[PDB]
Amino acid sequence: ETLREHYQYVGKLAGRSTLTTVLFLVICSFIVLENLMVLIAIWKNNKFHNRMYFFIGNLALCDLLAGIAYKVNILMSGKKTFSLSPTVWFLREGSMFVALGASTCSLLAIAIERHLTMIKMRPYDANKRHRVFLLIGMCWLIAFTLGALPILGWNCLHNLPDCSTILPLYSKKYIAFCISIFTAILVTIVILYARIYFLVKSSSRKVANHNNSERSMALLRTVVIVVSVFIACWSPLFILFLIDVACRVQACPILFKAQWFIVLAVLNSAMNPVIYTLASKEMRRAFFRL
Amino acid sequence: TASIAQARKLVEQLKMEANIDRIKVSKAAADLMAYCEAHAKEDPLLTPVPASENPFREKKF
Amino acid sequence: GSELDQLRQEAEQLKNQIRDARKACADATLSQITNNIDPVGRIQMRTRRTLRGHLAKIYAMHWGTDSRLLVSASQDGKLIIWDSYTTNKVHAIPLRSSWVMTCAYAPSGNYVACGGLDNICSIYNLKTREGNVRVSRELAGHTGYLSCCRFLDDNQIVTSSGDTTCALWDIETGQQTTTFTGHTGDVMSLSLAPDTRLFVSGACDASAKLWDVREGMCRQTFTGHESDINAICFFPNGNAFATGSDDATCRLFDLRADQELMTYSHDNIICGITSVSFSKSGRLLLAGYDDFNCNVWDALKADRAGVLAGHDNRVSCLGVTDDGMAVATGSWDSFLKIWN
Amino acid sequence: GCTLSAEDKAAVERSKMIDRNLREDGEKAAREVKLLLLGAGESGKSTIVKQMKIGIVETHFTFKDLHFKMFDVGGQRSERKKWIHCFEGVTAIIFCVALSDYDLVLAEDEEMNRMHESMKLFDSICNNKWFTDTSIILFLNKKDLFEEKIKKSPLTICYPEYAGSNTYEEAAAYIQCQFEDLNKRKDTKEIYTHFTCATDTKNVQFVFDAVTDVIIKNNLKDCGLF
Amino acid sequence: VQLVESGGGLVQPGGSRKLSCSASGFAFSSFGMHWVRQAPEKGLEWVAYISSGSGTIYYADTVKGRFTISRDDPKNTLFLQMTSLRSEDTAMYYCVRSIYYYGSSPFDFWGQGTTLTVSSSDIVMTQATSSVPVTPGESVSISCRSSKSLLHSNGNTYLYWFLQRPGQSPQLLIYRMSNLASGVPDRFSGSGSGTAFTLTISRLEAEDVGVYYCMQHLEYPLTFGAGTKLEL
Ligand SMILES: CCCCCCCCCCCCC/C=C\[C@@H](O)[C@@H](N)COP(=O)(O)O
Ligand SMILES: CCCCCCCCCCCCCCCC(=O)O
Ligand SMILES: CCCCCCCCCCCCCCCC(=O)O
Ligand SMILES: CCCCCCCCCCCCCCCC(=O)O
Ligand SMILES: CCCCCCCCCCCCCCCC(=O)O
Repeated sequence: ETLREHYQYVGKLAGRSTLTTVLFLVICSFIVLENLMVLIAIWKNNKFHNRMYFFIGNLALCDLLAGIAYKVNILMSGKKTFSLSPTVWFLREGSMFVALGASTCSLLAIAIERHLTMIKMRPYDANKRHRVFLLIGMCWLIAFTLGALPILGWNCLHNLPDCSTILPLYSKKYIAFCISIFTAILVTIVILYARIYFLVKSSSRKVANHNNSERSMALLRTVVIVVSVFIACWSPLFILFLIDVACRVQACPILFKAQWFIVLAVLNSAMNPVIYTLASKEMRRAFFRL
Repeated sequence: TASIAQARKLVEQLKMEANIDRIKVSKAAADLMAYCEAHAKEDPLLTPVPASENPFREKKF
Repeated sequence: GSELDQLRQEAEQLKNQIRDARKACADATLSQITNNIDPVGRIQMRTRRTLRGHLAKIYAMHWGTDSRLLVSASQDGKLIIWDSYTTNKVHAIPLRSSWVMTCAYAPSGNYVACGGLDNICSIYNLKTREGNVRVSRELAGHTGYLSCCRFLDDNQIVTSSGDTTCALWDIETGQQTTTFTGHTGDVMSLSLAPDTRLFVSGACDASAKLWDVREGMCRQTFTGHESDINAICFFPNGNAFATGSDDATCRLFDLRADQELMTYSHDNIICGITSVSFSKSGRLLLAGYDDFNCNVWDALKADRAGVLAGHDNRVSCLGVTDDGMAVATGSWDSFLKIWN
Repeated sequence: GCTLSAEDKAAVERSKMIDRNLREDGEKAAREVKLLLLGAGESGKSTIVKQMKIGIVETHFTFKDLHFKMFDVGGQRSERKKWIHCFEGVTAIIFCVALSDYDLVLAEDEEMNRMHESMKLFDSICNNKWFTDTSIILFLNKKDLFEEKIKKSPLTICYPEYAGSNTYEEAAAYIQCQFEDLNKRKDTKEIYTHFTCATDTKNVQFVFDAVTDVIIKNNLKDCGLF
Repeated sequence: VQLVESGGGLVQPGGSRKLSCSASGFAFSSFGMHWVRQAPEKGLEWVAYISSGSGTIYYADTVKGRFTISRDDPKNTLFLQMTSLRSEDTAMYYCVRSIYYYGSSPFDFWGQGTTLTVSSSDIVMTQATSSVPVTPGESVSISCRSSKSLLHSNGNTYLYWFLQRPGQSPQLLIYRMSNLASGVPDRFSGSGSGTAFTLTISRLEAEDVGVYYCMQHLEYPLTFGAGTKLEL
């Protein structure tokens, strides 16, 4: 009865409407279908002479896993919670945490690869593959370690006050650490996307043509669109997490509507394969042909 | 003044090119037909050979 | 002048006499004679070995005399000797000039020749006491890019250049001993007879000429093409040859009878031919088309019997082993494939 | 290694050593800029070589930690279409044109002038099937003598449909527009025009700036960011 | 091409010594090296082998863990070091070069030799014949016998025939039991199958006197045969 007591102290047990679940299932099916389509479109072409294919496929696979995990979570989180043992709930939360970590680190890996590619003036490719595998392995390891950390001891089973409202058995320190990691990743991504347009414009200023100006404008528009899309959807969830860290018991009623903020990150995972695949000529032609 | 010299060279070449012997097309056609029939026994590309004596066969690895 | 007009008229009437003589002996066609043989079945080949290691377009290749080793030339400036049985590399020869268009392998296995777009043909010795590979003789004197080169023997070599000339060299002295002239366009390829006494060269003027090695004078001239002639090779018998040109049309000629025999073309093919080679028995004709694959033609029925589609770019070089056990095709994607 | 004999493992080791050497030597030539130099004859293509001087002629030099390799193939004296496909991976093409040749007549034909011969050769090179996405750098050589030649003889002989101020600035701009109008793509190929000066620093700087812009455009396309 | 060796001498049973060889006239960076030990008035046996690039190093089971072989490519010098020399470590040492590819002839140059004295399953090679008188001008046959089959799956027969003249370094004659060496006359010939192999000479002269050895290269360690001597 640890879940019953833990929910009661938090207040979720206090006071403990079907179209919302149907809509969530529909959007999850849309996300998983679109990501499967992106993955099969990538796998259709055998001309794997570019390093972008691996990163885009990894991002699509991570988003597919995130959609599947969210579907399982919404299926098993309706009214059976009091029946599952604490270990199964720990696994249920860990699956979502791993999925979101592996769907967030792929963008950072893509930014690293793009910055390293653009920073060095190489007329021709050197045909090296160490960086792609290293980045994929590192991001997967980080996501798995972050997901498996809380189940390995960081709980509040014996410490009633020291855990958050949204997750009744998860301490606030873990949420604060996740917020710090997320904000560091966001700052790094913003800096990486910012430090390319300046160089491109400075180089194009020396030889002034119409093509250079149009290319600079297109690059600026693409960078702004990508940065805004990434920031706008991931901001509210961690803002809510920060509020929860700064809130008290029963102090914040709006804290009980976290589903409408999780769905924002879910929609971000939905929209991720759209910009990264339908913003370049080669990718769009490959997708349309097959 | 060198145009006549080039013309003389060209016509002299045509003298030899028109003084060679020729045979019927059927006789030349038959010889190509006969050569293929006689040497078709030892053509690995035409008749596939068993893999036992194939030197370019691919093993498991 | 009057002399110019009378000499031009004389040349014209010889051409009419040549045409009349050639047409008089065209009693029958090869198609009628070979209409009774049974057509060969569909020819299926698979890649047994894949040879990788090149980082540029592959322009030439040549099988060894033992049907086990081969050499490849690419634009990156390297000459690699491949062991086809175990895929292992035996030698890697750097080149002074990164632009190469042709390569050759000596019949005795001791020397390798290379050149192209540098007016110089280089000879490399493979069997060296010091254990390395060193250049032995550089042949110069041409005024155009070399298109082909074949080893007559261990001491003589014949080359064709882009200045409408062909020459026979002597490796011991390094000086030309015979020069062949008469072509109007650039010579693109040559082939040697099995008895190494005569050879044929195709040029850009849509004409082929038969030369005499010993005499050093032209013998016969063959026409019929409508564009540049890219490839030529003798029949295994030695009394016929096949030409591949840029109009999407292959043709088969004859030496004793100066008339055309077969045309190999299709309405669905509008792409040129880069390489032409026969089989051991002379029944299968392999033509390397520049539309990303290769085709197999039956020399006696002029019917397609197989397509080799395993390359992602233009196919430029094609070779067949002496025993006819396998074929090797190279392409612009820097990949060599052995088919069997 | 389970089946290979003692004399086969060493052969495999030798092959691995050859593979390692090829990879090491193949990554050193992927950071060098390749340029093709073309001209219409006595257009100053031999002076531009001496300005940046350190069958086919190969010139190699360095500038700002970047290695340039320029190929001269103007002495081939053969068919152009039979070997032009070899220079398909060049970063850019350098073109030399003399704008002071608008009054000289060709030796082969009195009516034909050297200026139109340069114009038609530029059109053929720019609209080639192998250079759809290859940038072209155009140099206008011998601009000093153009000023003195434009006052005694007007440029109406070369262009009978031109009515300008008969000054150096207007004449030079009109010539530049005529050569730039020959481009038929205007979307995938960019043409850089420059007037050669007495000093050599400006000419090398312009080439360095042009190739840097070309490299970044290729880099943006490769990474899918544009 | 030549090999110069130095470092031999007289040492006490307790002590260490190193031997050095200098290569010239060829590409030392692409040639494998072998060490051969020849006991006085007895046969000779293989010691150690180093590959091209210091990839694989092989040692004899007799002195495994006691000898150290190192290679120096920039200076074209190969080093061998012995830690504790026992009584049975007195012999004459040779250095042999060998390159391995398709069609190559390993064990071509045997160097000169150095002397070292100290103060006081596997395929075996046997040769029943020890000494046979012979008159020049008649055919001579020498037989060697093994304990296994040297015929590999690929068809090769890793057996080598070489001759040692009195007071001279051994010179290779036949490699792979069929192929003739370079610089030797056509009189020498080799033929064998399975376990028994034979070396045949058509015409005999005064320069053919020496000691014949048969070697196997199927797998390490390399074992030589008993010395067979010919008397004029
Ligand atoms: C590196 C930073 C990556 C950070 C990733 C953080 C991702 C956050 C998503 C985690 C939120 C998952 C929570 C999922 C469902 C909960 O609402 C249910 N457990 C509660 O329902 P109930 O028990 O009432 O039914
Ligand atoms: C999600 C984590 C990704 C990895 C974070 C660390 C970055 C490692 C890769 C870049 C390090 C610097 C490499 C410099 C040399 C090179 O360009 O190969
Ligand atoms: C918590 C904030 C972290 C911020 C990390 C910013 C990393 C990107 C900016 C520095 C990149 C340096 C790359 C090598 C130097 C160069 O650009 O030539
Ligand atoms: C993902 C967990 C750690 C939080 C972020 C750490 C800093 C960003 C990752 C390493 C960036 C390295 C510097 C920029 C890229 C480069 O030039 O190599
Ligand atoms: C994120 C969802 C909406 C996406 C589209 C929003 C409107 C885009 C307006 C900018 C168009 C110019 C850039 C087009 C793409 C390109 O040139 O690669």
